Amino acid sequence: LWNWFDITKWLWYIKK
Amino acid sequence: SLWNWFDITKWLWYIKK
Amino acid sequence: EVRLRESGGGLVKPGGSLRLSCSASGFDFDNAWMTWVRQPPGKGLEWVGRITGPGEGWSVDYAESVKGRFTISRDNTKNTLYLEMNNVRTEDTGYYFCARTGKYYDFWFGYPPGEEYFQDWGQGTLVIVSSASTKGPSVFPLAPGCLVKDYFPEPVTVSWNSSGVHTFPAVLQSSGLYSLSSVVTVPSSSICNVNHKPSNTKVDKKVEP
Amino acid sequence: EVRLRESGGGLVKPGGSLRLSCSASGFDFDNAWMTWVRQPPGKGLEWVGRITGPGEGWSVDYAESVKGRFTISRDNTKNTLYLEMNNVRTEDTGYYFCARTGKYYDFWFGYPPGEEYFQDWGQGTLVIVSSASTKGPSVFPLLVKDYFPEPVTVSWNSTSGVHTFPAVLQSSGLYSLSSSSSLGTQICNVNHKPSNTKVDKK
Amino acid sequence: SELTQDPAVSVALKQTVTITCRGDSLRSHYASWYQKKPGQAPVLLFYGKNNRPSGIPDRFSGSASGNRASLTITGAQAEDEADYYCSSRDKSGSRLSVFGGGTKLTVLSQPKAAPSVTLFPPSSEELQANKATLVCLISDFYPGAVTVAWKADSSPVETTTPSKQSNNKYAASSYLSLTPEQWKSHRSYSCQVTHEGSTVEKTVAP
Amino acid sequence: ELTQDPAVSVALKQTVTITCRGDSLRSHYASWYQKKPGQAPVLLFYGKNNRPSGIPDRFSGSASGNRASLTITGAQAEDEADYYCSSRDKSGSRLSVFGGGTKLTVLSQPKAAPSVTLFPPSSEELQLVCLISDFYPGAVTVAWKADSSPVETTTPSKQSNNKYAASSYLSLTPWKSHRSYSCQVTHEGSTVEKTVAP
Repeated sequence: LWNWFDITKWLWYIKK
Repeated sequence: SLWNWFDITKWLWYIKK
Repeated sequence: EVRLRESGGGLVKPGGSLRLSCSASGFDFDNAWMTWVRQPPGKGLEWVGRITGPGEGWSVDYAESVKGRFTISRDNTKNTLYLEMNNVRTEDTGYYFCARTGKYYDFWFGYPPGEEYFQDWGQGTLVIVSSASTKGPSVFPLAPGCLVKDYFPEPVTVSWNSSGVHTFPAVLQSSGLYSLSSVVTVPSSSICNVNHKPSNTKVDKKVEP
Repeated sequence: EVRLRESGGGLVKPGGSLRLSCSASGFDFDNAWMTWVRQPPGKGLEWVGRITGPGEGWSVDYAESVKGRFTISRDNTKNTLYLEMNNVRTEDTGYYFCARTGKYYDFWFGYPPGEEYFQDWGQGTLVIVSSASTKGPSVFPLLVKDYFPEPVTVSWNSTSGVHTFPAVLQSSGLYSLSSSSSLGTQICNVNHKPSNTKVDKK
Repeated sequence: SELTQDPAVSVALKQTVTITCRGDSLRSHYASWYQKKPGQAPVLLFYGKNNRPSGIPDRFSGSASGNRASLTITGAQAEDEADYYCSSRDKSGSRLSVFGGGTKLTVLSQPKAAPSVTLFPPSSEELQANKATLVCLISDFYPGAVTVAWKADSSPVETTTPSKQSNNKYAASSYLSLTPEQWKSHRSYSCQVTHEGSTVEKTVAP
Repeated sequence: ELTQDPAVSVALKQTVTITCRGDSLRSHYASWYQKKPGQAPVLLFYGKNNRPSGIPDRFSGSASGNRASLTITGAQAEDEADYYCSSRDKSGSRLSVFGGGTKLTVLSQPKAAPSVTLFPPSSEELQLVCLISDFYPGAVTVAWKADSSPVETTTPSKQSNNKYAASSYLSLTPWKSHRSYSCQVTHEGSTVEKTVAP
């Protein structure tokens, strides 16, 4: 549905 | 494999006797 | 090193014909006995028949529920086995396996013609026999899932809103059409997308109390 | 329910081309990722490459020892995976496996883009790449030697204590394997199907 | 079906259970055993008088006496849960082979969960299509063995096979096809669910 | 990248830990696969703590630093196979990679004396085959000697009595220049030599 390579990058920001 | 399997088993039954 | 590949399965209407192929490799295929075994879905294994080797005149023995309809033949230069299927009935539906047949016969306590055991098995090919044709589903909601009924053939995919979701396996009911439900457990304090490519049908039904 | 069938293997000469196929059924193929993995005979597994899903633009990633020569594609209508291999060499020999790829990403300790794990596996297809062709063996008393392709069946007297060793791929591209009172008072059989060579020797 | 066999046998983890195969041909011929996991090729386990193929764990063993053939699993493990079959000649001296009915060996290695039953009435959108179907939800349970029964009021169908779930539990559904006027010709329909002997009931009404 | 030990042996019922080292393991998890000859690989462990259903619970994994370990609680005879670790080739990369390969060799039957036999080239060929049989475990070091100075060798395979057997070949030209060749076969610190002469 969405770009896995773009989801995992954005979820890395939410932690920080 | 040169022999017939169904003939071998019939005669081994005879050698047992 | 032994490898067995079934292929040639598919769909066929009752009374149709089909040919299944089992290509073998690893052993000596010219002398090895080969056996076809079928499995109806949700049922047990069933012995269809075997073919012998050179010393036995390549004789073939068939199951009585199968006699006169199927035929077993082998092509030793291609290391392939064949199961010709004619007058195929709805009871022939199932996964068919080809297995390397070994011969056993104890000299001291055996009894002719001995016993037969199936050493190496293939992973099988699916054969489906039915008189029904392509039909789209009729999705009906489930007041607090979605009832996907009267749909054929397999498969269908059910999503939700494009946790707690479960799509059940489908039941082949007595009419030859499949039917399943996809229920979702949500809290009591708080749209299913159904696709069927064989009929090219997409349904987006909303569930409401 | 998961089933995977590799197909399209066999003999091919160096510099040739071949198109492998992996048909799938029993899950959602249109959104699942697929991966090709190869293994040379008697060596380790090697990641060839995968194809992603719809959200990623159906993008494909290849191995460094693979880039430029192989291509990976897919066809959702027929549920088949494809691996076209071009300008093939003798190093690329081995079984090619198609594996359904899972996506893992630990929200806390994981580093992007996560990891890829290979849930379900097909039992593979053989692709042999060698510049040699069909050739019958030579039987020497003690010995089959210099034949291609596999296999050769060895029996005795048309089998207690008999052992047949696996064949070795010599540097020339051919194959070779092997298989006190009753020594004088008492015939090896060699058959090669791709060449129709039946040779017996006492 | 000359070989008679137990349909379902249960075993606790790391205990010994013997699967019995019976047939009149077993008085003259040996039996061979096969492991069949869902979605995998059968595996020959045991054959002949005492022959175990290599690559098989030594905990498998066979026995025979009269018209009875027995496979013995010593200390059953999680991977030992599958379908087991026997095979031998259909008759004495016959050139035909035949398998048995089959044994579902369930290994008890998971925490036992009681079933969660839910009965769905026919949707009004389905009744207007001159059809009606009662759906019986049975989710979150272990092991995968449920007895589904349907009662009209108090007097006694398309049922699934319990399949795995997202939390390694089992789930299964059952369906009841009724005419739109039979749904209204009775006062209640129920879905009996027997699991581990304990019976659960859910009931809906128009 | 992903470095492993090539061969690790373990006794029956013992616990063996197969490791995997790589720079990408410092940021990425590892997946482990069991590979048997003639069978498809099987996913054993992956992620932080995930065992696919259908795997015996003795298989488990660990991760710390540039190291990932596969621990086997009570190794069985059915666990002799090839185990491969898999992760990213680089930290933050889209490419996956496998390890070298750890051959787990479970010992479950007694050591056997390797029966070595060497055959001279037949006169019908002129117009060397060193065989090794009945041995265990499947591991033999084959060294070839000419006169006194130090080739194709096969992989050991199962036999009829669950022991292994191996063969080694030597190619030459029409041999008559030297006086004796030897077949050094080493097995568990034991050396067996067979020598032939023209």
